[PDB]
Amino acid sequence: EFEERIVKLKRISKTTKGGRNMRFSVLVVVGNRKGKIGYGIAKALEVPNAIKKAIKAAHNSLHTIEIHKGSIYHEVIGRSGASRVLLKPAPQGTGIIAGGAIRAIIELAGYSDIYTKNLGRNTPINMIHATMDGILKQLSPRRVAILRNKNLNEL
Amino acid sequence: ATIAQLIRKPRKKKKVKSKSPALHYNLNLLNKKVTNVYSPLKRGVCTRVGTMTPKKPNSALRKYAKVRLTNGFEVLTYIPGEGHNLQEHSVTLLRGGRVKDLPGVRYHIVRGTLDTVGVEKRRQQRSAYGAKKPK
Amino acid sequence: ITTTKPIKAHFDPVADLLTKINNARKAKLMTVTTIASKLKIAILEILVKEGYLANFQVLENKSKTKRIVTFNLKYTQRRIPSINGVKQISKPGLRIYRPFEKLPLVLNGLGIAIISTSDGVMTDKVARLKKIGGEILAYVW
Amino acid sequence: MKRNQRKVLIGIVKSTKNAKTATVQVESRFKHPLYHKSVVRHKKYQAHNEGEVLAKDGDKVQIVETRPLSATKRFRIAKIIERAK
RNA sequence: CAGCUAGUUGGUGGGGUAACGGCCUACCAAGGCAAUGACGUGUAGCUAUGCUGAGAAGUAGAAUAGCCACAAUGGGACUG
RNA sequence: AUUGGGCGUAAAGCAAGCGCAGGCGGAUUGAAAAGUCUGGUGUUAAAGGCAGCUGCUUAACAGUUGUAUGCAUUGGAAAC
RNA sequence: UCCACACCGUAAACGAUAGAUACUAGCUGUCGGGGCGAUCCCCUCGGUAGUGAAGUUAACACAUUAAGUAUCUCGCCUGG
RNA sequence: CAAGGAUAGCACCGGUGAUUGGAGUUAAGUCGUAACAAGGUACCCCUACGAGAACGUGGGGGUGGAUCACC
Ligand SMILES: [Mg+2]
Ligand SMILES: [Mg+2]
Ligand SMILES: [Mg+2]
Ligand SMILES: [Mg+2]
Ligand SMILES: [Mg+2]
Ligand SMILES: [Mg+2]
Ligand SMILES: [Mg+2]
Ligand SMILES: [Mg+2]
Ligand SMILES: [Mg+2]
Ligand SMILES: [Mg+2]
Ligand SMILES: [Mg+2]
Ligand SMILES: [Mg+2]
Ligand SMILES: [Mg+2]
Ligand SMILES: [Mg+2]
Ligand SMILES: [Mg+2]
Ligand SMILES: [Mg+2]
Ligand SMILES: [Mg+2]
Ligand SMILES: [Mg+2]
Ligand SMILES: [Mg+2]
Ligand SMILES: [Mg+2]
Ligand SMILES: [Mg+2]
Ligand SMILES: [Mg+2]
Ligand SMILES: [Mg+2]
Ligand SMILES: [Mg+2]
Ligand SMILES: [Mg+2]
Ligand SMILES: [Mg+2]
Ligand SMILES: [Mg+2]
Repeated sequence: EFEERIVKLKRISKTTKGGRNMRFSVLVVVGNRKGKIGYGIAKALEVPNAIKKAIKAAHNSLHTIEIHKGSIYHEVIGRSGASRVLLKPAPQGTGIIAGGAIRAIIELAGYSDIYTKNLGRNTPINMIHATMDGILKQLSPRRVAILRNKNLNEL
Repeated sequence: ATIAQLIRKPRKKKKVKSKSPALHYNLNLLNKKVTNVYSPLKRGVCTRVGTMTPKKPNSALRKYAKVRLTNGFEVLTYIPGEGHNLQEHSVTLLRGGRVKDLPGVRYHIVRGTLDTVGVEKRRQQRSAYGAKKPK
Repeated sequence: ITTTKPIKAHFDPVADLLTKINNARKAKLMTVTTIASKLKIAILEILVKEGYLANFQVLENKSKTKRIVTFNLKYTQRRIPSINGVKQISKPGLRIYRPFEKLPLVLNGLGIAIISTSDGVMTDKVARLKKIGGEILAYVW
Repeated sequence: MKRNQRKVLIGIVKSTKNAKTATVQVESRFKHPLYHKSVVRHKKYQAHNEGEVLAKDGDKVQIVETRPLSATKRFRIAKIIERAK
């Protein structure tokens, strides 16, 4: 049940020897709401083929996401170009405090309660890149225990 | 910049200017001083009525009026309606606004509140134009 | 132990060590050396205790007039370090003082915060246990 | 007995060019309201050299408040440490 | 807005004030503040608080409550 | 943009230097304790804010209990 | 336009990149001191260039002479 | 002792003013074509002189310049 949702449908174009070639570009986010989510941007002369190619790319590039108590473990800032997205853990009940591309990414990934803020640009592809970078840079509290020879997150 | 630099010369915030300055000047008329007291809408008296041409794209004849308020400021105000009873000398009641076509105009005339008659022959959005309910 | 190259250090003792550690981490370098000060010695002792470094070793000249500390980072088998980032708080000029009530928690407890309250440098958790705070040197996670 | 204690200020004499006076200067390190950094300030208080204290120029002097002896004079000199200049 | 201040700064005797005090008086001195912002100009009752903001804080000082000042304008004084 | 921004090509490195005051500043020892941390005490009027409860047919509202912040003094800590 | 003596004090006065300090792959030239002793070539310490990974950047590009990791101080910017 | 009155010269601020200078905004005005390509004389910066006007020329400075070219 890999649900998908459309984030942006731009109308890009080039110029030829007389006239303009117009193609639709779609930014699709595919997620199973259990820990797998990817993104795919595709261009085609028509919306259906563009959506098909974007879904194919999103399913080709899937990333693994780990959740702690339905939320993100520690506060992080994802950077990608001029877009910086701040994610912050939330207690169970606040729900998704995200809006737009971040909200799409978080819901399709499976997180329940996240605090988010877009501190930079508002271009959906770069916001998605920053969000994915922030979630991917995350550290589990068992990898750090293995690294520092602590006792499975014990004090 | 630097903590010492900001300690010496702190951050100065950019100023904020109003969009309808002429509505916030009050003349005492006894001591003859003008004070800055904010007022939503103000009464004025027209001096010259006529038409202007919209800036680049639009093409029309839009009804303006050179109205002098209860203070000593004379402003160009757009009459918002189809047909008017302005006779180059009347009392109107201006409110804030900004028509994009005419440069220099930054006020509107409330219709059907004072000497200026309301806009009849209107059943849609009439409460903005001052029209009695058909009933 | 014998050396060949001259050894220099910055005037700021916390950020000198932080710059050395961060550059070594980014460049995959393992062993680095610097001039030894007692603040740096104590801070390296607590880093070794918390398990962010393999070893730190102080040395003195033959005339007992100069001391230098050399330490190695703890890399795993696939050569990726245990340190992920360093950020200094109490920089020169603007010194950061926080009471116990506002003692920070770095990365929801994953990292550590170096606090030099009254008994030398001290980790955030032990500072919370002792219910007393002070100068906050750097964030290491 | 129990007597309420006056406030004290320690400073360094900056100048003395009148009759029975010594314009002393006191420094403080008040924090900045916003950037939270200590700032060195300077204020020139005045006192009187009534006697037995002299306290010529350059003398590090302790100062205790008192009932106003005159306009702009509300302080008197006390123990002097590091006698120099 | 770069100099301002001649009761302005300090000392002696006396007077006056509920009280200390150039508050006033006679004499003797030239000092006092100021680039860490005097002085000048403009504006404003101050505060607890109201509204807003995740926070740091922004903004107004409704009602009410604490304090100050005024009673057409400008001075003086009796009773207490 | 202290928390929380920048200055090659988008607004922004003075044409360059000698530099007083200011800001910052190598290593070790001792003292004091001005900053820093912490304990006791006094105070920060009432109303307002937040939490709990009672009464108005429930609410708005009223009442009631708890609830911080800063300053001063005194007693300790000595890492910066 | 040139010379002497007095001013003016501006330039695309540009590396369009303030100064100081510590750290971070390498390769190819060239200039100066020092070590060996025909040149040539080798090593060390510095100056000035090209190429180039990590790293940074909106991109061009910078890349141990940084526009990289950081600190200190000064100057400057806040739509046309 | 002293509010106020009269006289007098300085200090700061405000309104207005014949006439005059420039500026912005303006669907379809006149004169040229200065700039963007080597924009047809490469451009730009400081400066001096001159001309209806964009601008022209002298002095110095830059590449934020086209072609050129090397096995
Ligand atoms: Mg053709
Ligand atoms: Mg005296
Ligand atoms: Mg006296
Ligand atoms: Mg905000
Ligand atoms: Mg009130
Ligand atoms: Mg009122
Ligand atoms: Mg009256
Ligand atoms: Mg009486
Ligand atoms: Mg910016
Ligand atoms: Mg520029
Ligand atoms: Mg320069
Ligand atoms: Mg310049
Ligand atoms: Mg120098
Ligand atoms: Mg100096
Ligand atoms: Mg030191
Ligand atoms: Mg209270
Ligand atoms: Mg109540
Ligand atoms: Mg210039
Ligand atoms: Mg040059
Ligand atoms: Mg290069
Ligand atoms: Mg402007
Ligand atoms: Mg041309
Ligand atoms: Mg030309
Ligand atoms: Mg002619
Ligand atoms: Mg000519
Ligand atoms: Mg020329
Ligand atoms: Mg000729």
